[PDB]
Amino acid sequence: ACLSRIDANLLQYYEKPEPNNTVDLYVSGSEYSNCLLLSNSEYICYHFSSRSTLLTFYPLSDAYHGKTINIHLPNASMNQRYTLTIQEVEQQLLVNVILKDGSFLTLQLPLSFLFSSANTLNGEWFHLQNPYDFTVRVPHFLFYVSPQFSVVFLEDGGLLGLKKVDGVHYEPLLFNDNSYLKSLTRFFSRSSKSDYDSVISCKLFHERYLIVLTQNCHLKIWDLTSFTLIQDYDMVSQSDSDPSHFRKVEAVGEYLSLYNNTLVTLLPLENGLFQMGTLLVLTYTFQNNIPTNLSASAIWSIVDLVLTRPLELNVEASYLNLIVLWKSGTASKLQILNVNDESFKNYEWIESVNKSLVDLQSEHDLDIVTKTGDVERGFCNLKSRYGTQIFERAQQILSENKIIMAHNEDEEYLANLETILRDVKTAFNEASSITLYGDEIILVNCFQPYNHSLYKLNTTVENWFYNMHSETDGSELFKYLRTLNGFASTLSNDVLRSISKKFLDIITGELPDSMTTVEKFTDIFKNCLENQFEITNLKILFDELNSFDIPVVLNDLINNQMKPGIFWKKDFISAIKFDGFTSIISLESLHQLLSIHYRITLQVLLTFVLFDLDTEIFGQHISTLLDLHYKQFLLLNLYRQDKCLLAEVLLKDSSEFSFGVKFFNYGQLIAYIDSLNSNVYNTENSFFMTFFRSSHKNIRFFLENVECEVQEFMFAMTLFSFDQSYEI
Repeated sequence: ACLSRIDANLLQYYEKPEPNNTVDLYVSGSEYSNCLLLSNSEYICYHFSSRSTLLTFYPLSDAYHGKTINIHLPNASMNQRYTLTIQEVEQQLLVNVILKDGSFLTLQLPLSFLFSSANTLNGEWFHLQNPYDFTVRVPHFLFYVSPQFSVVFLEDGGLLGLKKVDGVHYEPLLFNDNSYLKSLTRFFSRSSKSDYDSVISCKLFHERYLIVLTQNCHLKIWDLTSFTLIQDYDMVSQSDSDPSHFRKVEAVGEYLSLYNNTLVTLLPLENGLFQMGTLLVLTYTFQNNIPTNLSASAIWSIVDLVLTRPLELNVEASYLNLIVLWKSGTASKLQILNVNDESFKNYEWIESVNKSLVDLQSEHDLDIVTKTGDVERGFCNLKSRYGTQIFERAQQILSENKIIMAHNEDEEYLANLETILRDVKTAFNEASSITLYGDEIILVNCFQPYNHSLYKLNTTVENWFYNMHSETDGSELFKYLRTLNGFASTLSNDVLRSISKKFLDIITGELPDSMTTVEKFTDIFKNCLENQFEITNLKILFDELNSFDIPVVLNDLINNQMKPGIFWKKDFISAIKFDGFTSIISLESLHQLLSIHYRITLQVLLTFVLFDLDTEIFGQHISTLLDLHYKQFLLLNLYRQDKCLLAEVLLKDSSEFSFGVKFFNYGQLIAYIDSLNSNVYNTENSFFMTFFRSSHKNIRFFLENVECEVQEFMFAMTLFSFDQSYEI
């Protein structure tokens, strides 16, 4: 797994789970969603509701303050989003929709209006029209070709053309079709409800050629200059012709995408065949069938795929990259197929983590930082973790099902909240489509508006974290970390927390500066670790530990991997305007990085308290580690205490980047996150304490912690906002 999941709820920083500026247009979103890039470098998001009666638009980078527009439809489209198109013509979002009754609706939404303050729209923003009689021959798939031309596909198998004459009116330009004549055979009827070989996927090539995939996996190719069938390939007769079962595709889906002149097709054989040939003159020419790597019966469905230029992966041998998004219920799966050479015979499947760190930690009880105790403490914890949209949706689902909080301390209630919050989140996050943000950034758009998931290329350390129980090989540092985790994972959360606390105490002076390091470690051991682990695992750890050249591995970990770089500014595109998307993606990414750092740092420190490692030789490292652990803890604490505030103080930290950042590739993003890491490990503390004062409970830990004349007064005013305060 070379990628990780960063979840972004665009409204997370704000209390209102809905933008104040919402406008409802009416014509006389949890079933489809996508992003589209416009002339102004902005991304517009859209959602088509469950019923296909509501279309919703909102600006990716300004979801809260920007305008979301709800367009209400008189009736549903004939066949969901498959009978809907959206393209930017000339400074306008042109939206066409064949509705159930047969009407062909046109929407014209000025680009200005999408980014304006206005709650009104002038002029003819919609046109109804009846060009063909769809009562007899029902269509199911609408494909945009040009501002004036686009074709319609029918359930019975026929294609209709639709040519725009003036600006509004459309007329049927029919294609020659003799496919129907197979009716003459005893094996097909015109009247039969089966037998239809309708189009399930379609792409436009070089403006002229229209490549269609049928339910029987035929690739037919139509020349729009001729309006004639040029090609007809049977995709299946190439590989092992299974007489047992080829699943004729029973719905429109994303079964092919082309890049330059290459073309991948998804054929169903246990839901596992990516054919890919080349187009050239028109001729399609096979190269190879690349199966899938999927088990647990193979019960994943394609959501979206996107063939594109290669990524920066751990294998330089690359020619093309296919991004693939599977789904199985509300669980998703993102993979990248890397093809090595121009022969499509050498390739490699690259997997990713399909749950975010925050979620994994919550599921697997690996969260040491989140404050425990009170029932309302858990309330703040969950509220802050999930965001208002989800938290309130969950509290909505509770009262509907008649689950009502008995008293302040109803633990039986909170228990229920945990589950509903998790489910609501999971639902909201159901995957719908892929967007290539920037040049190469893999973005997934979810069923619930304002919910997106970015898939982020892992750094070295992140790869180690996300592949402990895997990496066959690995460097010395990896093996070392794996063995440290091998021991630390046997300890319980309470023990680990008490140890973390003690490491804070060394910095705070609660473990007096008067003590020697050996004495503080002895204190820690006796109070926290003695009798709290299996001696067998200690022996295992000691043995494994003796294979490593510790000073070298620790050197590489501290001075290369974890302690980030001095920058001479390495182009983190300065944002002119606040970009809420990059803001939350940055903060979540930072949080993942520092959480991983935290766990590593704590495991190493642990090894320093357990074994007789010369407290003088490693004195530097130990103090660096205790310095780093501490900073880690602080940040992570602030993160779950008040994300909005953390973001605000962390972006008003960098002067030239006060408003935010833009990143168009994975290198720029990684470099920015690292940059913030540097900020954390190195003026910040003061700016943030100041902004804060102008998170009450945390600053106690962090006025006992982070304070250790100025710190004294801070402790006073903080402890006042009483005996301790007055005394100090």
